[PDB]
Amino acid sequence: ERAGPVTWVMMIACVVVFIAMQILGDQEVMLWLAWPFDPTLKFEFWRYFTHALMHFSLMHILFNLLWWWYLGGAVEKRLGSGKLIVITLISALLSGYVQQKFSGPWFGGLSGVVYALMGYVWLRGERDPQSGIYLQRGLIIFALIWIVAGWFDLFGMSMANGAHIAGLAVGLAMAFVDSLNA
Repeated sequence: ERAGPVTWVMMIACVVVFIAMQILGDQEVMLWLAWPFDPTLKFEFWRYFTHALMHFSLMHILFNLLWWWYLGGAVEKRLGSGKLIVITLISALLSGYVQQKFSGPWFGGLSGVVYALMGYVWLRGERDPQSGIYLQRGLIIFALIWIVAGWFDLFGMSMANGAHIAGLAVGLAMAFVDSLNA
């Protein structure tokens, strides 16, 4: 096993941040890490990304990170640190954007990024079994469970349905596009 530098740094950062929220409280951390919520904040460019790092319960961070380790970890080892970095930044900003759009700047978590990873590992598997990357049958099922729980608000997973589809779309676009090049 052992998980690559992008996979690892991101887990650490989500933990460190979650601790900061436990210590200072949520709003205090949000105040610093959330999508710009006043015009005077629009040029603080980390906030278009760092909403991805804040989680609001033990379950949210636990499941986000399990998925991230398993999928982000697979993507990194098989297909490179750069691929994982690019899926993450695009899916982070686009789901950030749609969330923001429909329901305001108060939100957080890696749930958008995880949906992009699920769609990406799945569609790559189907279109190019040859690259080393597929979502196992069993796991497809547990991905679906995790998705359904989110979609029907069975576990409060910070982001709306509109933002997770944005995440998914990015994973599919990029899988789509990668399976064209091979």
